[PDB]
Amino acid sequence: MRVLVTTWGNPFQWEPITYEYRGIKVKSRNTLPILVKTLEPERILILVADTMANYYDSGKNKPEIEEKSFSSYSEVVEDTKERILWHIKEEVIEELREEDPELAKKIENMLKDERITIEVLPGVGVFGNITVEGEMLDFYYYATYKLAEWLPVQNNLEVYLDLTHGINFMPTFTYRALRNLLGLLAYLYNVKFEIVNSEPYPLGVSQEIREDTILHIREIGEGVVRPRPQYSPVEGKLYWNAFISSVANGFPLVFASFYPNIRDVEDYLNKKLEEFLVGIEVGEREDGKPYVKREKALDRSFKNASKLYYALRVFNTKFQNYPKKEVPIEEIMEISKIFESLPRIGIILERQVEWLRNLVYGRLWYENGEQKIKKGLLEIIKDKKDKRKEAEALKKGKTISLAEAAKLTRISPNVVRNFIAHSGFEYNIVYVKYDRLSDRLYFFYKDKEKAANLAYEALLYRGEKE
Amino acid sequence: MRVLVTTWGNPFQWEPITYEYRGIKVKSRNTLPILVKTLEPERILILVADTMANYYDSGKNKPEIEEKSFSSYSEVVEDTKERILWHIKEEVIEELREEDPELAKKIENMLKDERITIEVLPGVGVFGNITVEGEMLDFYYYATYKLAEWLPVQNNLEVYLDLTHGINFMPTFTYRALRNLLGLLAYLYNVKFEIVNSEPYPLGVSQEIREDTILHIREIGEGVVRPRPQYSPVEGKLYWNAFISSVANGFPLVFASFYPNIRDVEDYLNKKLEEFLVGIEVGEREDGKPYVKREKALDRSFKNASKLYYALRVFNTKFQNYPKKEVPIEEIMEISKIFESLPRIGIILERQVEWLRNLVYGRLWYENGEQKIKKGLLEIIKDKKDKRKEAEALKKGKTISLAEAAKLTRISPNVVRNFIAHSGFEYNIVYVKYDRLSDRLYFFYKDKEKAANLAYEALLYRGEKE
Ligand SMILES: [Zn+2]
Ligand SMILES: [Zn+2]
Ligand SMILES: [Zn+2]
Ligand SMILES: [Zn+2]
Ligand SMILES: [Zn+2]
Ligand SMILES: [Zn+2]
Repeated sequence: MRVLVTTWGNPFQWEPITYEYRGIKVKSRNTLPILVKTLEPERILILVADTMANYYDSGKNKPEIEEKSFSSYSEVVEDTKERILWHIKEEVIEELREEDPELAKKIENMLKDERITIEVLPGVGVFGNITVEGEMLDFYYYATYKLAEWLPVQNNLEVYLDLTHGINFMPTFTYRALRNLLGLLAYLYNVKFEIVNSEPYPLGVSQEIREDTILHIREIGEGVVRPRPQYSPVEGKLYWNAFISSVANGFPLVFASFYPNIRDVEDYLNKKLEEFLVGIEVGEREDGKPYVKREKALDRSFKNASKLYYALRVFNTKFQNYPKKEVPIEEIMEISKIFESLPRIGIILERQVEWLRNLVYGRLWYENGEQKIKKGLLEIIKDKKDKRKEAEALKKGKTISLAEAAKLTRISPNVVRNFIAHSGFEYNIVYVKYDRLSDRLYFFYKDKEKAANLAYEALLYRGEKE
Repeated sequence: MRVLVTTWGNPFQWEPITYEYRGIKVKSRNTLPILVKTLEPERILILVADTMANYYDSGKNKPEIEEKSFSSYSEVVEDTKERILWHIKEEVIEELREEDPELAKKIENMLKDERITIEVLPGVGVFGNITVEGEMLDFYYYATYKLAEWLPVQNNLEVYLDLTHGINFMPTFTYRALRNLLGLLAYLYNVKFEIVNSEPYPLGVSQEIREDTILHIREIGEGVVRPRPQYSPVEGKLYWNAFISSVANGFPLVFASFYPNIRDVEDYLNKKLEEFLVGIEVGEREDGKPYVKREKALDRSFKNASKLYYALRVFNTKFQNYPKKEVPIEEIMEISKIFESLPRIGIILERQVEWLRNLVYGRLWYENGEQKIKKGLLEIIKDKKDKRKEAEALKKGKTISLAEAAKLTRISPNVVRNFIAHSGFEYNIVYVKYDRLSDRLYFFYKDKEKAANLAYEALLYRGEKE
């Protein structure tokens, strides 16, 4: 699938110009036509700022919507959308009817379906049409949230990000939010991330020099996305962080054990978001214009939470039985196969995980043509002769330590390091239990709290240099 | 140390406004004053684009420099600097004499020393003062080069990046180039990376509403920099890539063995750069204005090379005996201590490296109060009785394999994976040699070519998911 995300400033300030891209040339005020014609996206998200609210050009009498008086940020948002929607219908499409009539119908139809959506984000700025006061980071944090909801979850996803019409701080914020999110999608699926940006609109030049000027849509993306560990906690959410640490460092047992319920996070976002919107005062400037003042701000936890929200949407398409406190070696392998995307960690897990597979089944290997082997908890439990207290306890279904498991067969003072080294599989805290009804060996954290803290700590952990 | 990097568009279009930041409020057309006053940087790099060349406002008669005719990109660059330098002396400082006279002298003096430097980068744009044609990425690639030269190499470095006056594509490109470079500095030294960005200049509003508007300098940085593996090769430079792979994955032997000579890369940059500038045609538009046309473009290798250039400046402050083909276990530990910054890899190395330290010295450890031990190549070579052919060959100073070394004591079909797993320490290709004059065990790659290829491959390597 191919999707396009594009940041827009003030569309009513752009004049018609010809855009070139991959051999194709389409004239418009917006890049959208050339991008839709060249790329043929299946979806399009348009990001604008509430600083667009109430905009009106008296000399060009556009957009053809009256200036209003607002009382809630709710109206402010819907009004902004109305005007941007107008520029799209009454200008983008309209003016295409004389340049590429088929494209106009294509954009016209995409606008019918829910192919293209406009979203209004919190901005900053004192303009002739409105004044918006608040924290700048709000745009960024909310951006991460919006992308967290809209963004697809599929294999071979191609995300094109057009920063052409982005105006102040918008570009970098959106670029950062998007690469963070796509970086999480890359743990399971393949995805390309391209950034497009057209050359600058010719300024202060003769009408003759402006008509010979054709703007190139440039590709400046990073290409194939590689997953990247994001050490981004959510204040006051131990378990979540523990899970966040597992996706960052690769802790299979911690992954399954603290897998958060997407609705629990989804509702955290909802509450924090509601507390934000309500802090938004909607008044009136000296000159009668709208005055939006945010007295509450979003924090990085809201951003990290939003990130967690997208990760879970990516993972939930492959794991539904989690959280699970007692997981079998089979699922540990599944979970471990996720980090294959991050070679260094997946390779660390493959060995560590095979070892754990050997505990349960036994180890069959060769040394110089010779043929040596060892049995696992599985066999020991069957053999009626084994009277070793560990196998005794295990045979009854009693809980046995991972170290105790190392004894029935063959297998530092800085807990965090060792915990990182062992991928969360500490022989002190990881236990085993045999269930006869299901007929399987289960691994689990006996000490729920300390497993999470050790995990959490391994997210904030930083080696020593100086 | 504290340094500031700030992107500028067209300074002659900005009007005076009051800037607030960390409780401090300074009025100017530029953010530089407020940033110098609040931060007190020891250095300042100002990034501008050649699209500033020949700029002149007829109504404000500024800058007070004539429009010229150019024949070489060399003049174009020096002229741009002249005008930006002018805005700084005749406006920034000048207008401060009536707002904060002490600050003016401070900026005046910093301009005397080489505290602040202006650099001209390749831009894109058709303007009333000049037309610049070329690839947009050139700004980005050259940016990475410029930062590679200017940027300091020290512990506790604080880089502030002001994107406030950045205009089109400049911000994101500079943000990306800077985080890549700082990310390499973080392998050895601590460094903070903050991004500052002022709120938007009030547009289309009454003179009364504009005077009540105070712009906030906002901090939107990432804070403490964490080193990040950069899989960025340089086409046609096997050895370099092998070294690049070692800094990315953590291959101590590969690090010391293919350590490139900084001058060899420095000269690669010089040649590629010269071939770029020479492709820059400097002509004249229909309207008499300057016409800069780049017929040659920089490629990502130039960027990656520039990155390699900065990494070497960071590493050269701690390693001068490299490249070294025969390195002792002592240096392997030094090299290994670098990745302590990236916990997951450093922890992988600590074990793998201690093992290699045990080969040379022997392993002294305890099992249940009991006291077992083994001897290393060191001791075996001393003991006159050992007649084992391996110790025999070794005692004569003959080359022995790492596997052969595993035998004299105690210690898949996908070569790349295993090579990654073993951190480049394959028992097949890593050899040992004892030198009696120096009295030390040396590890080395017998097959120079294949060690580099396997390394290189491990940079392009990607696990399997679907
Ligand atoms: Zn013409
Ligand atoms: Zn209030
Ligand atoms: Zn341990
Ligand atoms: Zn007033
Ligand atoms: Zn030519
Ligand atoms: Zn192997």
